[PDB]
Amino acid sequence: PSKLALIQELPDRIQTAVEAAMGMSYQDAPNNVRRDLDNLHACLNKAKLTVSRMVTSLLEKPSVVAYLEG
Amino acid sequence: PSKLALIQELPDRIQTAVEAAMGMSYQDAPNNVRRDLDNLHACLNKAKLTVSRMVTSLLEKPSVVAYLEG
RNA sequence: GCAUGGACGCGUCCAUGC
RNA sequence: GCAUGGACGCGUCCAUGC
Repeated sequence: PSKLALIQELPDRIQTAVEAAMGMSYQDAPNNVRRDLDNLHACLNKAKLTVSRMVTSLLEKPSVVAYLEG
Repeated sequence: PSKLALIQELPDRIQTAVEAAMGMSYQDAPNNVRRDLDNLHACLNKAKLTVSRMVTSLLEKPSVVAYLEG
């Protein structure tokens, strides 16, 4: 796994790590708990988008990409 | 995989997703790049902590645990 | 100068638990 | 009050692009 490979795969992996939890069903959950599980969803989503943004941000930096290329 | 388990295994799942990347070394890169990679490390470490804290917050709620299993 | 990304600081608000 | 998440405001630092 190349240094550039590690970074290019982070977003995918984070997705994999989170899917199970997010894809959970709580349709029958009480109100307060529902509010909590929605919040969890928001949290996981923000985490995921934030890591994605950072990766994208990184690959656009020519200087960084050169280093991850030799 | 019970619902309560999907929340309990989030941290371990994220560790698996991230450990590789936030474990790579780059002491040989120029300052600007080394600095950009530390930023990545900081980003990842924070998302990792955010998930753990949320998972903890959920698990400390009688309501959520009670519902997560009936 | 403008914009983007991240980290951080101070604060306002919302939810949930105690 | 404290904890955790989320939205938002102002500011700091780092990096890149224009």
